[PDB]
Amino acid sequence: PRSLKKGVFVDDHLLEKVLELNAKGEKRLIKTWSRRSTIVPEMVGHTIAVYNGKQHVPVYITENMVGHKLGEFAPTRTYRGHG
Amino acid sequence: TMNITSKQMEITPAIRQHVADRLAKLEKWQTHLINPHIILSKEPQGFVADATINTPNGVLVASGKHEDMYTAINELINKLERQLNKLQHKGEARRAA
Amino acid sequence: ARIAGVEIPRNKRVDVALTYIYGIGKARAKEALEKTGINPATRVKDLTEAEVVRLREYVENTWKLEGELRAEVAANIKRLMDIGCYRGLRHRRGLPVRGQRTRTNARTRKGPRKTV
Amino acid sequence: GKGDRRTRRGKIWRGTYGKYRPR
Amino acid sequence: MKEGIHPKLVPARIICGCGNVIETYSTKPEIYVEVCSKCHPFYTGQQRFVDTEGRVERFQRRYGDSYRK
Amino acid sequence: PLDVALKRKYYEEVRPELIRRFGYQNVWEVPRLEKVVINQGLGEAKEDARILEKAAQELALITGQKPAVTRAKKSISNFKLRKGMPIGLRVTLRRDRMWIFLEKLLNVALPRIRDFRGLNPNSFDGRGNYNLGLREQLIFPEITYDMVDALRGMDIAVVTTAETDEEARALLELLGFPFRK
RNA sequence: CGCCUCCUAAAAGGUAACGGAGGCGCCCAAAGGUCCCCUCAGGCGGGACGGAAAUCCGCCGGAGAGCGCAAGGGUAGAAGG
RNA sequence: GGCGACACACGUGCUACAAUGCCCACUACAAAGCGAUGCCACCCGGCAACGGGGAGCUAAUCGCAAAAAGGUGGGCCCAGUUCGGAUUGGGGUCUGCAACCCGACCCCAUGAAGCCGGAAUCGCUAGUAAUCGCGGAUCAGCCAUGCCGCGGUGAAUACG
Ligand SMILES: [Mg+2]
Ligand SMILES: [Mg+2]
Ligand SMILES: [Mg+2]
Ligand SMILES: [Mg+2]
Ligand SMILES: [Mg+2]
Ligand SMILES: [Mg+2]
Ligand SMILES: [Mg+2]
Ligand SMILES: [Mg+2]
Ligand SMILES: [Mg+2]
Ligand SMILES: [Mg+2]
Ligand SMILES: [Mg+2]
Ligand SMILES: [Mg+2]
Ligand SMILES: [Mg+2]
Ligand SMILES: [Mg+2]
Ligand SMILES: [Mg+2]
Ligand SMILES: [Mg+2]
Ligand SMILES: [Mg+2]
Ligand SMILES: [Mg+2]
Ligand SMILES: [Mg+2]
Ligand SMILES: [Mg+2]
Ligand SMILES: [Mg+2]
Ligand SMILES: [Mg+2]
Ligand SMILES: [Mg+2]
Ligand SMILES: [Mg+2]
Ligand SMILES: [Mg+2]
Ligand SMILES: [Mg+2]
Ligand SMILES: [Mg+2]
Ligand SMILES: [Mg+2]
Ligand SMILES: [Mg+2]
Ligand SMILES: [Mg+2]
Ligand SMILES: [Mg+2]
Ligand SMILES: [Mg+2]
Ligand SMILES: [Mg+2]
Ligand SMILES: [Mg+2]
Ligand SMILES: [Mg+2]
Ligand SMILES: [Mg+2]
Ligand SMILES: [Mg+2]
Ligand SMILES: [Mg+2]
Ligand SMILES: [Zn+2]
Repeated sequence: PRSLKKGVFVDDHLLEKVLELNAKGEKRLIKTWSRRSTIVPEMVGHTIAVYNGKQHVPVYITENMVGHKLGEFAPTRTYRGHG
Repeated sequence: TMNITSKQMEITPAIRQHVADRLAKLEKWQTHLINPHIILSKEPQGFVADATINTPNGVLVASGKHEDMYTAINELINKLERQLNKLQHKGEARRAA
Repeated sequence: ARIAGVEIPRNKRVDVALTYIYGIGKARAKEALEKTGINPATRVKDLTEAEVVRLREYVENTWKLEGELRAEVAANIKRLMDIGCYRGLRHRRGLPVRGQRTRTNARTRKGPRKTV
Repeated sequence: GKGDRRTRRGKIWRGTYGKYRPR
Repeated sequence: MKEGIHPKLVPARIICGCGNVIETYSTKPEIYVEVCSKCHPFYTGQQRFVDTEGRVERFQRRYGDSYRK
Repeated sequence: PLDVALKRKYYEEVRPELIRRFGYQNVWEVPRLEKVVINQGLGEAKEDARILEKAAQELALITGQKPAVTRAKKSISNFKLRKGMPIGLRVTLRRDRMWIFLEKLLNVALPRIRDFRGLNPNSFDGRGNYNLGLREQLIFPEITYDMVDALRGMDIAVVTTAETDEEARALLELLGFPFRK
């Protein structure tokens, strides 16, 4: 995965929205186009709306879903099986 | 198994299955119809049903053309039948001398 | 139930024999036999009950094993499946996990062929 | 073994180096 | 007991790998076992064998704090 | 009678601790072990190699006592069972032998169980007896790998003079039966 | 179409109809004699494989089980094992 | 975001099922090409990917570089294995603004199918086939087991 030497990557433009929410006293739904962003320990408890290419999918974040990316919880593909 | 390619056209599972039904006419001769391929297409003047099939005694390669697709599929089958039958009985033609 | 829980094949070289424990490859095998100071060439059937208890004692304490390892791997997938992440989902369908193609192949995850 | 990365033979084929094939 | 159908019970020493020795009775005088109540993890208070982790995951990742506020 | 360590442990350590813990007014009211009844429900020997003389042997080594055979009360279809067929063994350990068995079960056997995480707290009767099932007989010090043809488990009943589950727990726990929760 | 069991059959016996329902034409060398011993089905709880039901442990359980076969009578203070 | 979907079907290939083989170690013999935010000797950290140093070279000078099969020695002993390397868990490295979908690589662990393949069917007549490795275009990286080349070792058989 991303190299330990370099950062733990978050788009800066979401981190701000996250930080702004901590201070003012949380919390509202946060639309984003950042499937690439890591979920970060300060994101826990939010419910972030992740774009999949069609919808912004609501994802409530938990302490167990921390190091993962955002897009891991907003499926890109519709599949109900064959025939 | 059974393979149909519909070229620059949209066709239904209904139509697909109908092709399987027609092609079945070949099962008459009781020889292995190996990996048969039906190709359906639409020229300006009408449809085309192409097919290439390998059997233990050779290959069936033929083509039907008609204003009507269903009719083209049939005309294909005729040619396939004729060839298949030539394969199956040509060997008998020289048991004397 | 020799070491640890499993009875490692006699007749064979102890370095190969130790591989017959879940969670111990070529590598971990090379490592136990140095740390307990015994010849990897010796057949298991030729081990001092001493050399054995050493081997046993080290390995059982150094590395997570047999059932206890499988439990973690299950627990690992357990959670991945329940947080509902994509790698979790692929498990949830028995499908491939590592971004492989599924238009053809993919048989080891799927099972042998399932006719339409 | 050309498909077993964990051997010499494996790494020559993959075009790489490592523990099992050093440089 | 009925004669001739029952294996004899004699004083017997069960020797464990911890180096424990048990004075008991068996149909075999000397036995060597790989484990016992004296050295088994579940028995030995709560000897957390190999995995004294405290999970460790996942809040407990911590590499690092270097993303900014 | 034999001096066997666990037997003595009962009279020395467990006896009194129990009288403390529940306050009995009578020497006979305090919980005793009555019998340990070991059963191999088997029937993997229904027809096949109905030589389970092999198992009767194994049990006879473990308990120091030769089991007697059990046979089916009624004929049963789906298990392939004609009435009168040898499907099980049962050896009834009492007194000294019961103690000797329990000693090794507690000291050596249960330790040797794969992924052993403690006996089951809930396997109690409600009239104060305990039952527990083994998956293999390699658990006992007497049975080596070398000598076994095929893995077979067993049922162990441990029968107490206790009237209640709560009392019987104390007895077995104090004797050293490891309970998980 | 002979034989057995129940009902009809009107509380002794008997009692008809092309009245209502079922069985027999065998079997068992033990499934016979005798001595000794043993007691069921079923319910709840507990117990590796093991399940509604295999075998084991506990409690309750007079007989509802068993008794070669139909039915009836009998029957564990045994006719049952 | 998709082109990477996955009840299925077909074509092309890779790697195998092993002892004329597999692993470890030591040791040989090519050719064609490529190379200035480019190839990178040599030293250092790290099991390693790689990281840090840092010399040379507009290159018949300097580098990619080790060719591999081969040779010597040592293990495996016919076992789904010291065959095979799929799948999965975990830990890392690098490119890149960014590796969830969806990169490659490394290491621990996992260690599938597969015991030579029905009907059918392909290639090749000599430095060919078979087997073995190396380069290049594209290109940040790379899903290349593809393609275009290059040598190494080196057969069988043709009545007709
Ligand atoms: Mg044409
Ligand atoms: Mg292993
Ligand atoms: Mg891929
Ligand atoms: Mg895919
Ligand atoms: Mg290459
Ligand atoms: Mg209970
Ligand atoms: Mg009791
Ligand atoms: Mg044993
Ligand atoms: Mg008569
Ligand atoms: Mg009457
Ligand atoms: Mg009457
Ligand atoms: Mg009357
Ligand atoms: Mg009257
Ligand atoms: Mg009269
Ligand atoms: Mg008799
Ligand atoms: Mg009688
Ligand atoms: Mg008699
Ligand atoms: Mg009962
Ligand atoms: Mg029950
Ligand atoms: Mg069960
Ligand atoms: Mg039961
Ligand atoms: Mg009755
Ligand atoms: Mg009858
Ligand atoms: Mg895309
Ligand atoms: Mg494409
Ligand atoms: Mg196929
Ligand atoms: Mg390929
Ligand atoms: Mg290049
Ligand atoms: Mg295997
Ligand atoms: Mg197989
Ligand atoms: Mg192997
Ligand atoms: Mg291998
Ligand atoms: Mg073989
Ligand atoms: Mg072949
Ligand atoms: Mg081959
Ligand atoms: Mg093949
Ligand atoms: Mg090869
Ligand atoms: Mg490239
Ligand atoms: Zn011990």
